[PDB]
Amino acid sequence: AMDRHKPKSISSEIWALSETSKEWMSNLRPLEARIVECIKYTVCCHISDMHLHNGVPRYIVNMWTPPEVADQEMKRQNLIFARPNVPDLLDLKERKGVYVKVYPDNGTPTDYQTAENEIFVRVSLSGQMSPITREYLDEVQRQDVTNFLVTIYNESLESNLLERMQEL
Repeated sequence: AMDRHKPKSISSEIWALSETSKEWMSNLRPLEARIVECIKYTVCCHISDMHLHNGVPRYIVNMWTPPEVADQEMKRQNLIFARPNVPDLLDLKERKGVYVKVYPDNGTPTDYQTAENEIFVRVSLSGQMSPITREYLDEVQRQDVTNFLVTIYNESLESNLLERMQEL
């Protein structure tokens, strides 16, 4: 139904997959929230894309999977966490749970305390990365994530979309 509103920079399949999520639907600004949620997903895909550890994908992406499935994954890997929300990714190399946060943001996100087995990737819409994020992500990951963010940021400046997302 909202298809006319999909940014060019979001893939059709990610946009379609986002219909399985009630999160953006619960927001008072649902289109803006849906775009941000798709940005978050896309960032998870760039972090994980073709990155291997011991010959197989380094990461398990839990975002947009059922929490009971993510729990199966966490139990099978013995990577267990105690937040209400499950990590967005499991990093099987570092043995960490990864949470991704997107800041509609002129500015660089600030790092705040996490548990020892957690990493919080914190990125702005304008392509900025928190200090802990920049250190955690490798050069290829930083490039892939930032090039995507800058692409959608620059698309959003061509309409009222960036301003609207800043109104989240």
